[PDB]
Amino acid sequence: MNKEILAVVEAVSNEKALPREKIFEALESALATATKKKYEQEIDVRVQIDRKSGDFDTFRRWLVVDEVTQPTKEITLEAARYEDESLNLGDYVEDQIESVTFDRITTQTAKQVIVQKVREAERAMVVDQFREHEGEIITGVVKKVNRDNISLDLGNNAEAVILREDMLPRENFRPGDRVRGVLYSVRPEARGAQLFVTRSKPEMLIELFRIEVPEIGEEVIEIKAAARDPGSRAKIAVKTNDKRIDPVGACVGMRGARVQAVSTELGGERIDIVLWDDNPAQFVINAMAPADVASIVVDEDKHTMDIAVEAGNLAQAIGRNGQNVRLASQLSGWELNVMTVDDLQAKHQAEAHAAIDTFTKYLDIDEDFATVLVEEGFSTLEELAYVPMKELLEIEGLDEPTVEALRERAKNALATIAQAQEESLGDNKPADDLLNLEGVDRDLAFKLAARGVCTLEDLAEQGIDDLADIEGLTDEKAGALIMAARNICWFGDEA
Amino acid sequence: MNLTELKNTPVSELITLGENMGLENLARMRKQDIIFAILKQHAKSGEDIFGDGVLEILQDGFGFLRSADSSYLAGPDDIYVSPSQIRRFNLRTGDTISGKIRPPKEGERYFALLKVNEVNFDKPENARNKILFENLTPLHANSRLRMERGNGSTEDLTARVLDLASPIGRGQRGLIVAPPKAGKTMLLQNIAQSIAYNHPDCVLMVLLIDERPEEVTEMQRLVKGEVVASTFDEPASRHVQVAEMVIEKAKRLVEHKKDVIILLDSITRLARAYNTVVPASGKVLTGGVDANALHRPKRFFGAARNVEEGGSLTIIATALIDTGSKMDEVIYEEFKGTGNMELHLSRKIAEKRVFPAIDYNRSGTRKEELLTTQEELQKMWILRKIIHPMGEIDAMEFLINKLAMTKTNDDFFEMMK
Amino acid sequence: MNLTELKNTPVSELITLGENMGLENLARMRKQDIIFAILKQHAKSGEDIFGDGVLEILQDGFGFLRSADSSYLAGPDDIYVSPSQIRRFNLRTGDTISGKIRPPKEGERYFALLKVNEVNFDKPENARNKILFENLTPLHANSRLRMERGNGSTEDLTARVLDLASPIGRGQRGLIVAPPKAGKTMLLQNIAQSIAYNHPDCVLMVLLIDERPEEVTEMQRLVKGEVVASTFDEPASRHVQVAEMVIEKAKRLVEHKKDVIILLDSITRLARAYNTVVPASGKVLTGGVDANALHRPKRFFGAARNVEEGGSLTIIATALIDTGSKMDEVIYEEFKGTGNMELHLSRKIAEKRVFPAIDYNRSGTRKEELLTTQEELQKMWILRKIIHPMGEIDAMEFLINKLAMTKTNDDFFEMMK
Amino acid sequence: ERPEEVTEMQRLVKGEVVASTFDEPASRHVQVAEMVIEKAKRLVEHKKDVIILLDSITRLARAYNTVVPASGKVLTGGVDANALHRPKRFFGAARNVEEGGSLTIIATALIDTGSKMDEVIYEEFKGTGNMELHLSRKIAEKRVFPAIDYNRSGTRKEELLTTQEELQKMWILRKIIHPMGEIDAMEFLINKLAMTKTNDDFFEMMK
RNA sequence: UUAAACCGGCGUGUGGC
Ligand SMILES: Nc1ncnc2c1ncn2[C@@H]1O[C@H](COP(=O)(O)OP(=O)(O)O)[C@@H](O)[C@H]1O
Ligand SMILES: Nc1ncnc2c1ncn2[C@@H]1O[C@H](COP(=O)(O)OP(=O)(O)O)[C@@H](O)[C@H]1O
Ligand code: BEF
Ligand code: BEF
Ligand SMILES: [Mg+2]
Ligand SMILES: [Mg+2]
Repeated sequence: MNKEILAVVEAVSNEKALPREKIFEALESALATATKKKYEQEIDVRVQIDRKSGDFDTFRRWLVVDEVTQPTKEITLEAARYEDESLNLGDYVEDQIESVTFDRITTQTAKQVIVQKVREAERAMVVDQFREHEGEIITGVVKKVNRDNISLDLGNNAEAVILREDMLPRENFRPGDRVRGVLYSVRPEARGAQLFVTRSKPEMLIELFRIEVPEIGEEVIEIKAAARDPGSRAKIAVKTNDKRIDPVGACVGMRGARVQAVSTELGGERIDIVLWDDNPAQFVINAMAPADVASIVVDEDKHTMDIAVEAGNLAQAIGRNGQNVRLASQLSGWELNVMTVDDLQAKHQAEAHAAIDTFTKYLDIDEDFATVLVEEGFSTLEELAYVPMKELLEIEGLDEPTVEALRERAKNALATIAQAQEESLGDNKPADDLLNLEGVDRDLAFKLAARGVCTLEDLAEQGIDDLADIEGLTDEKAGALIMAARNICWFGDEA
Repeated sequence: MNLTELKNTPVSELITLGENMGLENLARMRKQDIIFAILKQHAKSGEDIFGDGVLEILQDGFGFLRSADSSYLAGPDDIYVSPSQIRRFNLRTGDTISGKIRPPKEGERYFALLKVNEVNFDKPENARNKILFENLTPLHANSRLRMERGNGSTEDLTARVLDLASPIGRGQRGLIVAPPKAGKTMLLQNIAQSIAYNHPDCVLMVLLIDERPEEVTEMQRLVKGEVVASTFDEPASRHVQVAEMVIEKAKRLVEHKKDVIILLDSITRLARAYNTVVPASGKVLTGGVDANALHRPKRFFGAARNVEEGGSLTIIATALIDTGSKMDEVIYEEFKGTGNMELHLSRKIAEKRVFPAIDYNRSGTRKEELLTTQEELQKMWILRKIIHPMGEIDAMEFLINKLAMTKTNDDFFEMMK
Repeated sequence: MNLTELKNTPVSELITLGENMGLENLARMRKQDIIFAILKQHAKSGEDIFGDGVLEILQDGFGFLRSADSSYLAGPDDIYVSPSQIRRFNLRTGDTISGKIRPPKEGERYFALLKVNEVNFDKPENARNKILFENLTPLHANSRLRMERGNGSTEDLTARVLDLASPIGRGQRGLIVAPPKAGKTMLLQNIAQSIAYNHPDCVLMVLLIDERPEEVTEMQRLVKGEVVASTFDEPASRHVQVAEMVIEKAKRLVEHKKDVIILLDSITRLARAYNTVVPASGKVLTGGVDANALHRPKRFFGAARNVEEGGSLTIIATALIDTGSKMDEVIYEEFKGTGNMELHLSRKIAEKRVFPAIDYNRSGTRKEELLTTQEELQKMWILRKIIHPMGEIDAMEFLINKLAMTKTNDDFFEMMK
Repeated sequence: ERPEEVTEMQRLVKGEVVASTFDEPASRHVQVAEMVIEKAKRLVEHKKDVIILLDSITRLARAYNTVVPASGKVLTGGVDANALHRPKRFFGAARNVEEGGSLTIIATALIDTGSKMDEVIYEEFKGTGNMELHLSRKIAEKRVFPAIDYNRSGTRKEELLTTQEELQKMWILRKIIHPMGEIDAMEFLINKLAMTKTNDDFFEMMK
């Protein structure tokens, strides 16, 4: 009985891969799978065999969920009054006590679960044998390639995987080749694959430089940041502590030798080596090289930067897929804006004195007084709603009617910003062809237009799933609505 | 109702109360079994019972409410405590909990505590937001606990002598080193009585480990306060159980800013039990004690401390010598260096029918200046100066004669003049 | 941020900071467990934490960054150190390392140190290219470390007497041979205070092994510097752990050319722990000590030395006598011949309330001419000549009276005139 | 052993290096073992000397115990009855011949494995081999290399293994090594032999 | 690569129509 189980746990060879605790939790799982066979009711049964003290005592798990199928494992979110459970989740019961003891199929289940557990322990062992180099360049041959991941071998049954996002979009693979990446994530208690190598994640380049550049590794050239686009283009900003060190010609090497070697090892990946500055403005200026910007407008709160290159170099400054900009938007992590070409592309002197249509009636008790003042800016219209009288003296002739007209125009500015906001938040536009549909009130039209369709033709070409999670309709009324839409648009044969 | 409310009274009232409840012959089963059956019937009357007890936590996570009169041991009236209470309040070991309990349905074990109504004689809100015991800041004995009774009995001297030999205060760690047949029993008896009579503010918790049941009955119904004991009727398992349980109760009561006096006799039998219940490390020490056999005894001994925030824990554990073997003496040694308060008793003078025979020479207290006023400290220094150069018998007969010739201790100072 | 930055302050600020972090009830768990949860939340905010600690190397090759306030012991905030750092820099035991740490993902254990930013308060380049400790050239005490305070306190004499009995300097190996109840505690207290006040250049590292927790709390918040201790709350395993860890920290700090004072009390309990944690060789010595039980204690004792290149390690380990048994005395014997600096304290005079009772006769220093100037050495020789022919009580009362009648030591020389 | 160990052994030493790591089950283990032992037998038959440095013999014994038929009974430690016959044959294949050639095997025994069966092997192998050499791990953990057990090492009929006066001097040297402790003998060994260059130079320095 | 479902040959003798 229990003495036999004690003898087994004393006689297990891998007491170190599986000590007493893992052995009796494995027997917990084994008795659970055995109770799955004892009763046709599929119930999870923890049994806490209490290896050291005594023997098993069967329990019953409630598996708290609103459902009722297999009621041996069904409890709603709050059914915890009886037995003084008083627990929403995790409250489990001990209803059936001393179920069928060990028999031959119980021993079969225990045998198979303990051998697969020894296998899992060996998987933890190979995890330990592949670890200690997490974040270092490693050699490895591949075994199989798939659409979502690839398997890799190093020797000594060292198995790892490289996911789809960890690979380059165009890096062709074939079994037997010796590919290299960096070991980034480890899961010592996973179920399938254990070790994870990558080739597209940014910090890889760092250790690449850490194995290429003799400067880095001793921290004379501290690597600040790096943004990447897998196999396509990677930018990097670095900082040096010494003053006689030139990161443009030391990290690059001799006429493009170090960065070229790193790119050729990466498999043809463009690298842009940029110096990091402690100012985000100059940093984004230097980041988009090769490019030149004479128009800088930085906003701290909006996290935006108006960095507009000169007219003519756009096709090179933005580049394909906006890479030189996109990587920049990943280097600092901010948003940018490049729209103008010819009409006052300075974007600072332009918006400083382009207000001839806004201030038509601001100091308009008598327009023949003075133009609007740009020294304060008059370019916010909302934070300008209240300015102290410390700077409200320089405008000569600020009578009381003038400040009352100022307050009236500030009320007008509040009205116009509220109008612009309500036109800006209204990116649904439920038109009359969307409201007149039977069973679609104003709110349902709001939601339906917020789903992504704003017309009536494209309504008939979305299914129940495409409408699902709607606010105010069930799936059957959903099907009826989309059927009526298809009848009006497709089955009716009307135009 | 409360179990202790049915426990203060003998089995006779329990029998007639069960006859009132209309059950099977009660006198046949045990009196605590009588209480179990009686509470079962009381719950059958359609009312929620109100129970109380100190918490004992097993490996599974639930708890048991051990009662005071059951010597903090396993009983049929040990209230089951669902883990949900340990999830909400996280009541640790020794927390005196009182609340509503329900009868055990069939196939169950004991009564289950539904909702706590009293946590350590305080609101349950203080239970969750509270500073812990091993988390405190230990200090020395600041407040002095006087021992003399004040009416001049013959064994009142047995308290005065302490106040004349080495003072005792809150948070101290006291040892009583004495051979068998020396006078420890009556000593701790009058010590407890004097602490209770002169200082009824502190919580008297007398402890007894592995003695005669007649001694347990003499101790329980003679002194003020709770008297939990475990005689030789219980093995080392129940010994260590009751020991850790009373020590955790004291820890919780000090956490609640209260003073706890723990008079234990003896510490050597506790150490023997501990050495009995430790895993073997493949080696033995001098005397026959395991290596790690002292860790848990040392923890239990050093649980006593004086706190900055509130409360104190002062233990007086008696050490036993002259046992013939080494291991016990070894314990004594391992215990002289951890306690900051020694008190040594004489058997060579006790055989002469000379009581009380306290070793005035090797008695002492560390930081004893915080245990007594200035000029009284000067006078005690001069008195020990007088006691030193004379022989052992000389000092002891001088002590007993001139203190029985006195009534109180300050009267003794004013008579030595 | 830094763990010690959250550790200098009590549990109350930690509780309110965790409430700022918006977590479960913090007061329920331990305060160091509070710090663990708080650092976990701080890492959840998306920032790299900056941690520091001294390195402990296990058999597997990785390391633990034990913190100073945790008494160099196992804790939930012990930063894991991947073996790759031991492959790059090969940081040995005791190297104070500060750097960037990340939170533990689930199924992991503790925080992992990513990149080191500070190695022993120096650049990491000095860590790889450096001369080792056991590779140094040991020498004698060249520079003298004066002990007198300079304002004339009553226990200031307790320092002056040393400067009058036997000087103390950098790289010395000092022993304090004293029985229990003699005055070692206050002695090492004022010794540390005088070293800190008069010589704030050296690194004061006071050590405490197996004492009262109240003593640990009195020592930690009274003296200048780090106070790591291990009371009886920890078994011989954690005792030897903290001992080897502080000794390796001192080794590394001397390797970095810095002076380390290690005031340890007591060495006898350390030797007992060592004898407890040694494999049995099938034989016992006189007193009950294993054969190889002295090798590692002797290593720990002889780790102290004066270096030609830079830094010093001066240990003052207190020896305990009058314990009744032999083995402790045996330790003392095995320790008189290895240390080159003896200092003996008197209990027979301490019982007379005569403090401080230092044995002026058997105190001495080897190569003491390098510890004091020429004419001061002549005057000390003549003073010991005067002290010799008179009795013990005579010398001691002359010492205490005529030094309390003085304020400083050179003033004492100019008064003896 | 580890495949890295096999690669380090093959291309470091002079001669043929045949090995079978854990990549092969007990079948291929016993195959390569019997095959190299029969090659050595034939080479000694052709009057040639063959040194067989094997590590370890305990894993070979485990494989043998794995590939023996069950006799319905087990011994102390978990080893079959006839599980030792073929290992004993493989071990005793080594011998010195009157006619020509020699076969000298140095098989490493493994102890401190926690269980009994391996130790059992060791026991069944102390009595069959006429040459013992014991190594110390309690001294190896002290970073004290090489930690050979000078006490329990020995050779049967060792007078045929060394000249007369060198034998006298080795007897006196072991006499000197005996009465001192283990650590004493080992540190004396390592220090005074690293302080020397060759062995006869060591004899002439002990003088 | 992953998930779900399913998975009388021969002779002999006897008797009957
Ligand atoms: N204060 C006292 N006055 C008178 N007799 C005493 C006193 N203390 C002890 N005794 C004597 O000691 C005996 C009991 O000693 P006991 O307490 O059993 O010592 P121990 O605890 O060392 O065995 C009694 O018979 C009693 O006469
Ligand atoms: N210089 C002094 N002045 C006043 N009291 C002292 C002095 N030195 C020692 N003492 C007394 O002696 C005791 C010494 O205690 P402690 O330092 O613990 O001794 P030990 O270190 O030998 O255990 C203290 O309680 C203190 O009251
Ligand atoms: F006889 Be005593 F109580 F040890
Ligand atoms: F500090 Be005492 F000497 F125990
Ligand atoms: Mg008694
Ligand atoms: Mg002391």
